[PDB]
Amino acid sequence: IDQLELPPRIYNCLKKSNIHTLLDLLNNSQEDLIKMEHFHIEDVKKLLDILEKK
Amino acid sequence: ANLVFHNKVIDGTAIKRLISRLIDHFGMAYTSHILDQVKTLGFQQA
Amino acid sequence: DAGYLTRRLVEVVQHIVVRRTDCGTIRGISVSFIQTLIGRVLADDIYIGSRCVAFRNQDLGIGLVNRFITFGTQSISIRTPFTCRSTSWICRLCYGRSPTHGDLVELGEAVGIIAGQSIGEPG
Amino acid sequence: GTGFNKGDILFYHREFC
Amino acid sequence: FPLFQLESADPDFYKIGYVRRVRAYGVEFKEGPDGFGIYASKDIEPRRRARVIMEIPHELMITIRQKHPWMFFPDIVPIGHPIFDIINSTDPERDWDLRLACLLLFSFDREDHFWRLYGDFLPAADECSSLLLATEEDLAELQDPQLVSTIRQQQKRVLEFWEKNWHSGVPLKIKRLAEDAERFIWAVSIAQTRCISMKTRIGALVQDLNMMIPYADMLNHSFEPNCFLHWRPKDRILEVMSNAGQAIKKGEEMTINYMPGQKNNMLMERYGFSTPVNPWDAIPFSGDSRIHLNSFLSVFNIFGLPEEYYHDFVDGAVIAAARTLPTWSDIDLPPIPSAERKAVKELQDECRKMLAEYPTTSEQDQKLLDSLSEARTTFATAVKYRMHRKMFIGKIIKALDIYQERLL
Amino acid sequence: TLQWKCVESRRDSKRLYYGRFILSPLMKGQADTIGIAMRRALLGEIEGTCITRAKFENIPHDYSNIVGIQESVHEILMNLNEIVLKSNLYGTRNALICVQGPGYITARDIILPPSVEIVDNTQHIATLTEPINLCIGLKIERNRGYSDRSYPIDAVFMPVQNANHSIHSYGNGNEKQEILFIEIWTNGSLTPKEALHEASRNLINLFIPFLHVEEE
Amino acid sequence: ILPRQDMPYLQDGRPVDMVFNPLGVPSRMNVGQIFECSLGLAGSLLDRHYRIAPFDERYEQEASRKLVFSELYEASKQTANPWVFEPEYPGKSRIFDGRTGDPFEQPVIIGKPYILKLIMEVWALEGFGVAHILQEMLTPESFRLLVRELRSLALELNHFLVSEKNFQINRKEV
Amino acid sequence: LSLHRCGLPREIAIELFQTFVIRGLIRQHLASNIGVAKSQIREKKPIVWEILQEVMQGHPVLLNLGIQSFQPILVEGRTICLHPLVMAVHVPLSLEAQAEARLLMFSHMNLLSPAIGDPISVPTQDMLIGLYVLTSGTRRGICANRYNPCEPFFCNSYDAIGAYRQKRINLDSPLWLRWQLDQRVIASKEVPIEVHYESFGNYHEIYAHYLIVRSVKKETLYIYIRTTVGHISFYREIEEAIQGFSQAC
Amino acid sequence: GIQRRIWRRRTLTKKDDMLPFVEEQVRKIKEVGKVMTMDIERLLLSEDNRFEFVNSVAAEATEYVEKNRDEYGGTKKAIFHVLSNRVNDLGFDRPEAYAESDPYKPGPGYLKEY
Amino acid sequence: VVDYRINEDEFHKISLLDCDFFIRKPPDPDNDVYDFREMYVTPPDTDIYSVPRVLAPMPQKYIRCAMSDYGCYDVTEPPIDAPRDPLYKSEREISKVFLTKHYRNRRLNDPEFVLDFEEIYVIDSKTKSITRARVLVTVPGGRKRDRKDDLLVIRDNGNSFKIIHVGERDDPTTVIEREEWTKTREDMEKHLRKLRDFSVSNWF
Ligand SMILES: Nc1ncnc2c1ncn2[C@@H]1O[C@H](CSCC[C@H](N)C(=O)O)[C@@H](O)[C@H]1O
Ligand SMILES: [Zn+2]
Repeated sequence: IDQLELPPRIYNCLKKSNIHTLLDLLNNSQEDLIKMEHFHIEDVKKLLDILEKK
Repeated sequence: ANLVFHNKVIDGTAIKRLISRLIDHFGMAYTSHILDQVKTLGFQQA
Repeated sequence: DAGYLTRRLVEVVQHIVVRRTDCGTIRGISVSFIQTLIGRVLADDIYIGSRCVAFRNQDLGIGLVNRFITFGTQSISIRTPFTCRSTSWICRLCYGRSPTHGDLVELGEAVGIIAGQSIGEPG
Repeated sequence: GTGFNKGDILFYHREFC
Repeated sequence: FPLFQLESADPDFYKIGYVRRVRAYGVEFKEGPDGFGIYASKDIEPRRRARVIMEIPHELMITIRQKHPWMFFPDIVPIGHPIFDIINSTDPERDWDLRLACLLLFSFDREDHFWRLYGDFLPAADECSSLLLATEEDLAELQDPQLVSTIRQQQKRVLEFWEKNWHSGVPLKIKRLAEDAERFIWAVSIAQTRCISMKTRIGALVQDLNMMIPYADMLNHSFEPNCFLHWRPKDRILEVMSNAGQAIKKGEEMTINYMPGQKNNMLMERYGFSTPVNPWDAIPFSGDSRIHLNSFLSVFNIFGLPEEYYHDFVDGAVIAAARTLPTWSDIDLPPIPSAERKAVKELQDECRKMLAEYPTTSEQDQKLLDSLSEARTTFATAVKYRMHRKMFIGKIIKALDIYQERLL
Repeated sequence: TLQWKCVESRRDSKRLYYGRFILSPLMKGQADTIGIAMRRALLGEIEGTCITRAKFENIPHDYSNIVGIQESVHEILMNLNEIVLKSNLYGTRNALICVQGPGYITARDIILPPSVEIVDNTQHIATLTEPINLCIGLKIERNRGYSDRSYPIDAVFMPVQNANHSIHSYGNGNEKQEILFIEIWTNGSLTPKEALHEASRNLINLFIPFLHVEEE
Repeated sequence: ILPRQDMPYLQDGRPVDMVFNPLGVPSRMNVGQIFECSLGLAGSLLDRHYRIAPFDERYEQEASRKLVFSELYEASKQTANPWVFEPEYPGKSRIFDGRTGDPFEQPVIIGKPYILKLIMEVWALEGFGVAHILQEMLTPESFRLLVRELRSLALELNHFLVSEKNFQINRKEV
Repeated sequence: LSLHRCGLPREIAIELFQTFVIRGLIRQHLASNIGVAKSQIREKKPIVWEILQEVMQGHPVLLNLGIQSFQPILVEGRTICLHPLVMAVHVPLSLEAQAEARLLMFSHMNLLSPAIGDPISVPTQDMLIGLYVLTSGTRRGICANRYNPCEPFFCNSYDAIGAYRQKRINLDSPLWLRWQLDQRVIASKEVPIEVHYESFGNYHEIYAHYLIVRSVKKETLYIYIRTTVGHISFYREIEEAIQGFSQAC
Repeated sequence: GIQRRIWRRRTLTKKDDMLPFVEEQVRKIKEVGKVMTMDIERLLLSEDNRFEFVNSVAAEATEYVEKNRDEYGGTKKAIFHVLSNRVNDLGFDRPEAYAESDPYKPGPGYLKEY
Repeated sequence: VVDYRINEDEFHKISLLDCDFFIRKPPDPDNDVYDFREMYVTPPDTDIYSVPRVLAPMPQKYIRCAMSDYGCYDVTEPPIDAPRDPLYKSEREISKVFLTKHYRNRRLNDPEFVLDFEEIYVIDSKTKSITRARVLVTVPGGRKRDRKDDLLVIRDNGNSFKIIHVGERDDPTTVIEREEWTKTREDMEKHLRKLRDFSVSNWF
């Protein structure tokens, strides 16, 4: 995930949850990411769009 | 598990009574595993 | 001396097997101590006043026997190996509960050989 | 113990079509 | 990738049983406006044998012997308690519900009894559908004089029992059970609508029992149930078993047959409900016109013997129609189509003559039920009862029309 | 070659971490010596962080119960004894609880010194009924397990809740080979894998001094 | 058989060679092994052997106890091994677990004794009701041979099966 | 060993299960026929022992309550290994005999003797002293204090056991345990030794073995048990045995 | 009763006072085969006579061997297959014939030593 | 025995092991006001009322009191008859009930609420009687003192009552160990008495 152009706040949340690679991020659903603190619904679309663009 | 808390001493007749109550309450498969664990505990403490 | 007695005890009852559920006997043994009652099957109803506290063909547990002691239960009629309608076999109700399994004794149990061992072994 | 108590029509009759 | 892709009952409802060895497998208790129910929480796949759905320990039940003498299993009434004298004064045949009601009220008064907790999930006096709670105006909506008179006798019998045994001179331990007649009437209503009668073996004693079984009295009735009750004598557990080989989908309601072979008027008298697909409901025909039983059964694919009719539009009402319609049969004599049309026409006229006896129709009753806002539970039950009978008679007219045409 | 791997991991809750680890291949008799040394290091040689003293400010009249607080003074001390902390502190520092009034006082309300962190924010401390101000000063220490109106708190320093080892032996003819398993339970202030690493380093630091030489 | 580092070891660091169950002594009532092991330890540390005629109590009461305790103390004093004679509990000493290094809670008697190296079933099965196991463990030649021996006494033993279906009698080939 | 298991040497097991080892070799094509399968057994080919473990699994044997059924496991050495609560060895051949051995003669459905219904496998000898020493609590009275008197508190049982592992307390040193269950402590049915009643409404009831804190203002009820880690260890062992079996089944 | 629909949710409205280190033990229970011991007792609770249960299991086991001879006698035992099937018929989940293997075996030729 | 049956909702119902004790309850939001002029005693769970024995002068006007019970736990292991019968049974057996007067009849939620330990009434289950406790005050200050500082100590089966200062509070361990030391000291001397050299020996 370090090589994805994620915002720093999003990056810290994923690392805090021990999500390190692209495959780890993919296997997480959209409800799981909301369970993480400081990561909300408004952050899903911008994260999906980066993965949509990738 | 609603086991009573013994707090005085466990001698030969006390453990025999407990096993019989465990058999009647939990059945023989549970008590057989309990016996193995209690047996191990007794050897280790001795 | 213990082995010779055990062989004779097993021999005299080796043929006794639980072969029927209920021989349909009417007689029972009257009793007026707790260990000789646990597991027995009742041969008649027991009343405290107008209330039936234990029914015919109901097996006696520890709770029921303590109730008979607490109240004025003078006579209890139970089914024993002495009441069964046969000497070549016994039924489930006249034998009563199994010691090794907690329930009523199962059909096909060789209870004669079990009785022979249970007396010979502590010799 | 365990020994107690002894232990073609509709074929070749289809529519020709 | 995974990144790019009826309310549940009170959680304490199952927990109070669960801490006392109640187990539910693949089902969940859900609550709606019409009451509690048991639904498959997942796809219950078929097996070679019946699957265990629920296990209810004996010690959480309230049971009494069906036949005299009255013994309680487990025995909760102390020796010498005056409640036994009240139970012992009942009619052995008719007053089984009074005996269970006395036990039920007595159980609520005991601090350690499970039904002290479980009683809070029982329907209240304004929520139980039993006709014992129905007012005289609710009985006016039944449009069935025979059922109304039966209910009035039931209410009279229940009330007179309370007045006789709960007078002013009784002890306080008796007064506090049923302080008012409505409290005792409610208890009898719970007893009638929730009692499960089974033959059980407890230890070495085999006997018939009237049983109040928690979490199993939440199963609704169906004449094509996907579950059945099974007593396990060895550990004294009531099993709810799904039918062997039958697949049950997620969300499907788990049901048992309360009363095999019983008509809706019997379901109304006992449980205060009726079904439009009751396969045993009957309609009084004159018998002047008869249809061909074999043709009617084969047209709708109804197979089996008359007492075990089943369907391979067709539902329990058509099966009931086969059993209640006037029929003839002459081994293998075929029916003349023109003579069968006269019978079908005459049977439909008699069916419409009976629909014209009701002031309203089935769909008018259905819209009345939707328009209700302050209706008692028994009022809606009374309307559903007469509406179901109209739906049954209307189903017969449709079935006869289909049968008359499929006979060509 | 000798290698280690984590075969099982689980997080039952915020304060219950489990981990199982494997070390293979080992020669006969080596697994027992490693398992014994690692277990002793895991249980008393790893430093944990705990609250060791509490001081109720505002002069609460030195009674066994406080007006507005549901729990007695002793119950508050027992609750403070159960709060799991982690830190890198050297020496001793002070924390502080300052709550305005009614509601639930939890570990979330503790003001922490720089390196100190809280593991379970929902851990309960006190229930306040009246809108009284409660001011409790805390003493926070980092210690090994084997090591003024302020109430002492008898803390047990054990970030590793439990540890066990077992040995499997395999053979093909005369060639023997044993495998070491190590199970670690932590209270969430440290992962089982991190506890494995610190126990190894602490053991190594204990035996380095025997290799020390002196200036001449 | 345990590695030497797993055995319990003494306060001089030496692991023991054998561990005997102490519960065997009171039931068998052979206290003489307790005297011998203590005196054997003293002799090894003192470079002495002892040849003692039986019934030394004829000289005085507790003659064996005096001999053993005095020799244990002399061994402890001469070799500077205080664990050999503990005034609190003579003959016993605290020893350590080789696995953990922790001492065992109570003092343990240690010594150097001289150790030598040396050179109804049918009814039970019927009681269990295992009829097919019993048949396997019995198997017929036992009965066929019985018939012939009875034939030598002008007796015939025929086995007949009566069919429950058609009531026809079959003579088994015995 | 478990109660239902026993250990057999290779030399004994290979003779008892030779027919099954031969079939296993032929079934998995490691031996062409019967004659070849015998030579590999004769020559101690290492593939034989892999097959022997497979065929022994799930196949009980009878050892001669004088005769019982156990599940055999291969052990190192040359001796038969039996569990402490227990020479002819019989291998059932037919499926009828194997069913009877597993379902009727195993050492866990016969826990009660038929004579009076007593348990058979009660711990004895070294097992019994270990429990006795473990549950022999603290010294009391004149054996605990030299003079007439005119202890640690643990939040949970795991902290008390952890302090014992760190050599902070002894096995029989008294302690107070915060109790968050119902009052299930077997004790003498006695009234409190002393009641300390504060003027603000809280009162402490001091019994011989536990302390109960109550109030006339709140509904609080706090229980502290005076026990030892030995009593805690014995209670935990049985409780964790019950919980472990439930989770595994 | 019927109010529009709005309805009274039933709750406990009453107090019921009746309302972590076993990983090594749980894994050992499965290793020694104690799980099937509890399953056998579970099946015998549904049986009136334990001797006919033994006969029925043996009869079903004989049918398995005739149907598929080569699949039994090694890692999969027919009697163990029958017991696991009958537990699964009740709706519970068990591995087939209770067969499990060591995942930490250091390759072929190595036997775990007890 | 009285000829009538009282209305039990006009009374405090106090349940003990061997009796139910009834004291008239004047209406009050806190339900802690007692009218001792009318009292009854009954066998447990019965409605046959009789006058209890009164062993001390009773209050004549209404007083506010806090109630606490005195007794023991009967933790047994009952026989296991039915399947899943409990392994233990834990019940509370109440032998005495203490009624402690609120100082100046203040309410529980009063910020100046304290208990008046000088006026305590004891209900005894064994004798079906009610009496006033005899209290010994050791706190310096006499009748006019800070009631917030005093501690009530109850011993001897609820028969000895002593008011001490809260700073003289004994550790619960000390209370337990005092009882054990006294009992074992007497038992040891009784054991040693039969040795014929007892009269020429010392305790140490
Ligand atoms: N098939 C059905 N249709 C309508 N009502 C039913 C029904 N089956 C059961 N009921 C209702 O459920 C009651 C039986 S007790 C069944 C559970 C109940 N619904 C409850 O919440 O407690 C009956 O009184 C009846 O009114
Ligand atoms: Zn008989």
